[PDB]
Amino acid sequence: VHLTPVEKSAVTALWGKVNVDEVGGEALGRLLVVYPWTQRFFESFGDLSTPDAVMGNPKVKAHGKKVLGAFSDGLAHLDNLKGTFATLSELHCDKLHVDPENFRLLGNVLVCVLAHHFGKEFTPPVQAAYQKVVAGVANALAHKYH
Amino acid sequence: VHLTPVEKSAVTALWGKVNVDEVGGEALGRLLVVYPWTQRFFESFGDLSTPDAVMGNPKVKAHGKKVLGAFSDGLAHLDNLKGTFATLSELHCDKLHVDPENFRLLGNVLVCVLAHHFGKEFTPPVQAAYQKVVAGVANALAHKYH
Amino acid sequence: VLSPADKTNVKAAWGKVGAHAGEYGAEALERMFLSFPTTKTYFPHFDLSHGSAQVKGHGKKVADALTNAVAHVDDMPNALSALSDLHAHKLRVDPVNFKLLSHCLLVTLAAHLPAEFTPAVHASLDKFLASVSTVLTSKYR
Amino acid sequence: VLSPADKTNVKAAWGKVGAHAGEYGAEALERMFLSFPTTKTYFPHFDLSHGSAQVKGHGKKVADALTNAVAHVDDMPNALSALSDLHAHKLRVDPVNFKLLSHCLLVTLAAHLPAEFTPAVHASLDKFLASVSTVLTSKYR
Ligand code: HEM
Ligand code: HEM
Ligand code: HEM
Ligand code: HEM
Repeated sequence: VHLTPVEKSAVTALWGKVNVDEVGGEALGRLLVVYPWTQRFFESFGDLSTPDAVMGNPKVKAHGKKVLGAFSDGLAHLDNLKGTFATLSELHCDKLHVDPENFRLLGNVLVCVLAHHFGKEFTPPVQAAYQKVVAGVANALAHKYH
Repeated sequence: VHLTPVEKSAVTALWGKVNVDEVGGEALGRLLVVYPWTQRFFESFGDLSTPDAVMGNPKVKAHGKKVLGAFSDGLAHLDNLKGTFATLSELHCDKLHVDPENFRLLGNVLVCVLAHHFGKEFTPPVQAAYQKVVAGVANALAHKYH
Repeated sequence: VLSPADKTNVKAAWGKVGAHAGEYGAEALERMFLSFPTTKTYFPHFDLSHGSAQVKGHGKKVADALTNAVAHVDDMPNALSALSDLHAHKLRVDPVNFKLLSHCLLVTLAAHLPAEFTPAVHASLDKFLASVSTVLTSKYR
Repeated sequence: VLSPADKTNVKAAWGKVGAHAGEYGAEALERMFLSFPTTKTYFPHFDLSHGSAQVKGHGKKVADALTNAVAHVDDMPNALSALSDLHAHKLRVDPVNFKLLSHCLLVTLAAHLPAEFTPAVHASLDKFLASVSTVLTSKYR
């Protein structure tokens, strides 16, 4: 996808404020809480019986950190998301067989998490810029299905 | 997408048997009957009040013929669907703003129409080959959104 | 919500399918596994090859659940309650997958019902399978 | 189907939103139009610019429909029946679009409810908006 300079500005400015040790875990956790079927892919993560257990689960936090790292890598290569996500696409599609709709869902949860954290700062135009980004990452991660 | 020689064989063999003046209209008609909201984009087509009216509507049949032509063009360029569909993508996405989910829906209706017409000849492996094709056309037609 | 005409159309397709329903359920599963490979992840312990007695047996189960839904069409939520619990709670079946199987079920009926599968009946069947799917994903907790 | 805990969570978010509900409905629409441009096709006669009195007025209407649904949560099908007819029959609103607005409504609540928008309440709100959406697309004929 192609972001305009204003959208790239909106995205980059906000991202520099993100706590990269926490936001990933918050997004992954909520994905598992809000869309329970996604828990199917994390049988080894332990206690996921309640929202509190999921959010405080050390493995969820650690894994979310890895997911966020990937979004950061994409934010750094917005004009080549496909190349950036090629390896993760093989993993999520060819090996894990995660339905691509869940890539869209995680991106949207991330958007909800950013809105929660930044409040009024996460304006409608800023959200729009971020939707282009998560749509881009989701499409890149799903390339192997195409 | 990439079809194997066996899948390309399954597809090409069946397609040569398709009546190209009728199958498009049947698919478009059913799309309008089964997914009524799609009628929103065809206000100028006239009587679409009943299934029979839709199926017998001359404009639906004529337009379906154009849609089928495009699928034929894609079947002829399976390794370059994006280039083949670039112009239609601008039209359906940038100008018409049709949600891409409907591209998937039309492809699936086409699959239902082919199954209806060929019966037992439209085997599970043959259907699988066709799903790769309509998924490919839908993804190509949606490229402008990506 | 299913209309009187939809209920009539579905009952009629059901009648025409007749005793083949079980075989057709298996065919729809096979079409789903070949067409949408991601769905195979839910059946790791099944031999999914053509002719598999496991797929054959399961097809009959799917068919029976669908006929139970048409026989209690005015109250599918209740009739399909236990199955909803199983697919959501225990199996964690991704909601997108119900659309995939519903499409394969439609394709199977179309390949077996030349006269029945009219545009109107096609629409009724689609609504019915969508209704069934809505119930089977209503238990997400 | 909404659980007792979900109904409680939704009612509580509703209470916290309070008299801002109307303004928030407008904000959610604005976010939807900017984020998902295809949705703008349904409002050709609306000025969709920021500050538009039309978007402001419509946001209040959307908000009122949602509060009517939460106030009659045990029977939304009935409460939202007229709106379902309008969106499906007259407007021909593509079902995919309900997911887009529901997401923008969640985003709006999240940007306005620091303490309320916990993972559990987020899940309850998502279920509620999904329930509302199911009713509003149930009238496809
Ligand atoms: C927005 C899309 C997503 C991104 C950017 C993403 C990113 C990542 C990253 C960076 C890893 C670690 C790979 C490594 O250790 O080398 C990974 C692993 C994994 N992801 Fe995701 N992911 C996404 C969505 C999903 C979804 C939606 C699911 C399932 C509901 C999923 C399930 C997994 C699992 C099961 C692993 C562990 C793989 C393993 O270690 O064997 N991912 N993901
Ligand atoms: C599988 C995807 C589809 C293909 C291959 C396709 C193909 C075509 C073709 C070849 C044309 C004629 C263009 C011309 O006259 O030069 C066209 C036009 C059009 N299509 Fe599609 N189409 C698809 C899906 C859709 C869907 C799902 C909708 C709406 C529900 C839609 C709405 C229209 C309309 C409104 C026009 C008329 C445009 C105009 O003449 O101004 N199309 N399409
Ligand atoms: C029209 C929709 C569907 C119907 C009517 C249906 C019905 C059934 C029935 C009757 C059973 C047996 C229940 C029991 O043994 O108590 C079952 C089990 C199961 N279903 Fe479905 N199902 C549907 C869709 C799906 C989908 C979409 C998936 C996954 C892609 C799925 C995956 C499974 C699995 C994995 C089992 C358990 C298999 C086993 O261990 O024996 N079902 N289903
Ligand atoms: C949470 C879901 C939604 C709710 C609660 C909702 C509610 C409403 C309400 C209360 C009205 C006014 C009804 C009247 O005047 O009698 C309305 C009208 C309308 N809605 Fe929605 N709606 C929803 C989703 C959508 C979506 C997703 C679209 C399209 C993308 C849409 C498009 C429209 C349009 C175009 C009108 C008529 C506008 C006009 O001409 O004034 N709605 N909606």
